[PDB]
Amino acid sequence: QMQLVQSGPEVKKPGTSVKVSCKASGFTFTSSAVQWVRQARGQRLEWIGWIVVGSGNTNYAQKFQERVTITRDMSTSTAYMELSSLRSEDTAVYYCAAPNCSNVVCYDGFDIWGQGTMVTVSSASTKGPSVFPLAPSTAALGCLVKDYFPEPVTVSWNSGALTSGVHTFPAVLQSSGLYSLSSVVTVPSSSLGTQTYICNVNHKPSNTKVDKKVEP
Amino acid sequence: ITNLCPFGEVFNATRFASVYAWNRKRISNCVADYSVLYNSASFSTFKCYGVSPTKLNDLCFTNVYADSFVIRGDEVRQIAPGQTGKIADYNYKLPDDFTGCVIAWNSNNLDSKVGGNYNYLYRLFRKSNLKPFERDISTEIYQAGSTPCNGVEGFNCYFPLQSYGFQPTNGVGYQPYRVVVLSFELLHAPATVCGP
Amino acid sequence: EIVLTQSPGTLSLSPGERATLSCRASQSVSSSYLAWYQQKPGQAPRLLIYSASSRATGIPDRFSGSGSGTDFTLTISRLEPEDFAVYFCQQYGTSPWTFGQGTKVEIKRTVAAPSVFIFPPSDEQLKSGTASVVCLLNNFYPREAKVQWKVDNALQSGNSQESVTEQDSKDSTYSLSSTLTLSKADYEKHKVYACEVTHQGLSSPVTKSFNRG
Ligand SMILES: *[C@@H]1O[C@H](CO)[C@@H](O[C@@H]2O[C@H](CO)[C@@H](O[C@@H]3O[C@H](CO[C@H]4O[C@H](CO)[C@@H](O)[C@H](O)[C@@H]4O)[C@@H](O)[C@H](O[C@H]4O[C@H](CO)[C@@H](O)[C@H](O)[C@@H]4O)[C@@H]3O)[C@H](O)[C@H]2NC(C)=O)[C@H](O)[C@H]1NC(C)=O
Ligand SMILES: *[C@@H]1O[C@H](CO)[C@@H](O[C@@H]2O[C@H](CO)[C@@H](O[C@@H]3O[C@H](CO)[C@@H](O)[C@H](O)[C@@H]3O)[C@H](O)[C@H]2NC(C)=O)[C@H](O)[C@H]1NC(C)=O
Repeated sequence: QMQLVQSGPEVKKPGTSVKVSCKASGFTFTSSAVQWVRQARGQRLEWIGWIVVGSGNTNYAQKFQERVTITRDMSTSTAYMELSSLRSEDTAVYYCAAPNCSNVVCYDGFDIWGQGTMVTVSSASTKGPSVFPLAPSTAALGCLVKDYFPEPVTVSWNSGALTSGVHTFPAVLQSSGLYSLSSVVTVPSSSLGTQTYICNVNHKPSNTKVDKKVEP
Repeated sequence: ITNLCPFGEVFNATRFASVYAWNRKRISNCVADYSVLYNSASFSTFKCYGVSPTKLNDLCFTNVYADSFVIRGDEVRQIAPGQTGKIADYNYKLPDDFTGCVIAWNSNNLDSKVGGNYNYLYRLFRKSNLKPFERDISTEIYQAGSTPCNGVEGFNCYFPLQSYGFQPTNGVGYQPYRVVVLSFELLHAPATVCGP
Repeated sequence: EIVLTQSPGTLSLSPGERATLSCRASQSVSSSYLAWYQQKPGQAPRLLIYSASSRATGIPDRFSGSGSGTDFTLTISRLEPEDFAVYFCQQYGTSPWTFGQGTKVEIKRTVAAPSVFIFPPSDEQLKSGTASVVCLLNNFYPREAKVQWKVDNALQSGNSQESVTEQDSKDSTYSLSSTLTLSKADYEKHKVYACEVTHQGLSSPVTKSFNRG
């Protein structure tokens, strides 16, 4: 089948450049174009510009006249994007677009889209999280996760299951640039003095696999 | 020994043409010597489809057609009976059963000026392949989509011609190699170019 | 200027709705280069309608919408329960190809009251860096929810960060939590800590806390 493939996530520092690849496949790439947008965390979409794969056509946004160059390349039938002088406000998610054109006729809509990369500019101080317990006193309880480097994190309950009211909240960026979140699941009923309550947590980008019991 | 024909100024001209607009010059009613060209010269890639360059002077034909143009360095093998690509399928469709020999000598002294030499053009977008010996000197806007576009640039509506990017030190792969391709003709008419 | 503001803020109706969406532009754009995009949260957007009056490769529910030079609209007859996400306008007739604000859709669940309870800081915090306190709000439909820190003889918002969860499926309610940061020094400067909340299904305001002892 016909699809589009994009590169993986990157982590950078303020004052460098990046590169994102859109390796088109499954359709005639010669007669097409690629549009580049930029989504933030739950905000409106933006625009960065576009290039024609037929070479010799670039058109950037006014606020992004500089700091970006859209190289094209043709040997590997891909497309490259380079954004320089990364600043703290550029932490966002980058996408890719193209029309499904096949020889004779080009489809008028940006049907195909990339998987979307991700970039995160920060102070670059990687640190593992710390788990804090919360216990109640028809009740709810959970374990708090705090002080981990900007990066995807996962939570579990030794099973990835037991969804009796499990709520995982979106990551929050504190003052120091370190991420945080929390998760609380309500107990079934007034039988919390026995049976098992554990709030095991998992992680993978570093060497951190922490666990903690919760008791009243 | 009678008169000759100006093969010299045809070859020794200053500015030949652009590839998408190639010129012609009907040559007849003289004698021609297809021997000084190959006996000792610096013209590389003297490929000679049709009849072999040896023993070429004796044979006589009616008229001689000369075509001249400038193309990229590495993109010279595509101009031959057959073959497909961006060239020879949009600018110069050389027919099969061809007669005549092709001369393609390198040149980096009267072209690719210091800095940026942006003066040559070649067609890049066309809806269909060229007919044999067809030149399309057109500038009209290409329609690559399903919606009419009236002299504007944008999505699915582009410009047909594109400019070469010759650079003084880009490399041996991309240099302007001036190419002159001849032809032949012989029909129910007393031949005139019989040069011994 | 060249803007793509959209009239509706949010929509909330149960499965089965006319679902009229307006995308009033400002500058005259020829109705030849315009598209509508749907972005289910958690993945990439998808194309739905291109060139104003047409359809994509395949779309269910017979999405329909057409407009004019300075006005466009999209309607979804009999809104299927599966389709609930953010819809974005887009125009590419002339540079810049400015996008749109976007709208959100949701279901209605006869507005039920939420539940409030607080978690005091534990023994693990008095020897760590900073001791935080959290409140939890659960099982409320409406977004209208104001959280205020009832500090002892003080109503201040010096530092406080909120968290909102996406819409639930089985229960179809929302949930919010509050976090606060305070000086590690003694935390006993004010002994009374509480978080307030006001809501439609509450009548008298609710206040619940627990001083340490
Ligand atoms: C386009 O314009 C160019 C420039 O004028 C023409 O090229 C010239 O052609 C003439 C002949 O028509 C050349 O004249 C010859 O020069 C020789 C000396 O140059 C050589 O010397 C070095 C020494 O090592 C060689 O290594 C090197 O290859 C040089 O080429 C003379 O020795 C020649 O005289 C001999 O030949 C004549 C004719 O056969 C005999 O009668 C003599 O007795 C003698 O044996 C000859 O005079 C001239 O050098 C060329 N210019 C160059 C190369 O820059 C092109 O001909 C013209 N285009 C066309 C289509 O005509
Ligand atoms: C991108 O564009 C291409 C070409 O415009 C699309 O390919 C086309 O896809 C349709 C849908 O399956 C194919 O139709 C089927 O064709 C077979 C051929 O026998 C027929 O038996 C079926 O009944 C059906 O009609 C169509 O053939 C195919 N085009 C070609 C040239 O094969 C492609 O679907 C587009 N991609 C997306 C994501 O829309």
